Amino acid sequence: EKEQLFLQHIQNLPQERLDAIRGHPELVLKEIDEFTYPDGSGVRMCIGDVKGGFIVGKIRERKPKIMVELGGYLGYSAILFGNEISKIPGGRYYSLEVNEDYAKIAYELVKLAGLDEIVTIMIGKACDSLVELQQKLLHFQALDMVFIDHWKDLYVPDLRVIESLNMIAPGTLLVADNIITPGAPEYHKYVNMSPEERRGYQAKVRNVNGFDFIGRWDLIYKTETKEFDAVDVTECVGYAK
Repeated sequence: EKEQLFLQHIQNLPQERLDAIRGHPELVLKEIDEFTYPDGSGVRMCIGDVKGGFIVGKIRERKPKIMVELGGYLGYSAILFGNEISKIPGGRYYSLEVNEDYAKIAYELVKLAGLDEIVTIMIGKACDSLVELQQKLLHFQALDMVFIDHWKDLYVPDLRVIESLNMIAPGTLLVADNIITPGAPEYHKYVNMSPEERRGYQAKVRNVNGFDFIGRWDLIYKTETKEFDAVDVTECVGYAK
């Protein structure tokens, strides 16, 4: 709706502006950042300068070959992080977006930014796309980096899907947005739980995504909260006894 207005804006840009920004990720991000709706508001879910720079720093430091985003909206994150992923040989970025309308817009922006061969947008429920992605990757076991910024109540349910799919291993980094506002106490709690506390959590809390996505309790997590507005930075550092 409101999102279609932004797409229309991009599509009705002068040929000279499209030519100037095509294939240039930072320039495309700037067009998204500078757009204003009739009511004066901006495009939602643009990643801020400092936080973006923080997550980019992590990508540059750890050089994930496979980065997955739970969420995606209109392509901002996929363009910012996918651009860094494009610097890494073999790098792929997967954006798992449930709203099909949004994903169609993010696709156009990702394409305009020149990131189409690197960035795949998977449409549908995150847990379904994770199952599909794992199976596709099998035909290497774990994800290198996961960016989590969709609906707060699916943070733990989807993480448990990833764990159950064995896509978390030592070296895997989880970066979860909006921990404080509004934000996501349950996820913050889960990744700070010991392996035994999570053993019991999993037996007690049914996963809404499906019963057999129980999770994996024997993963050792080390979590740090960065404030700017806060993100949880969780590294899998080992397996429990």
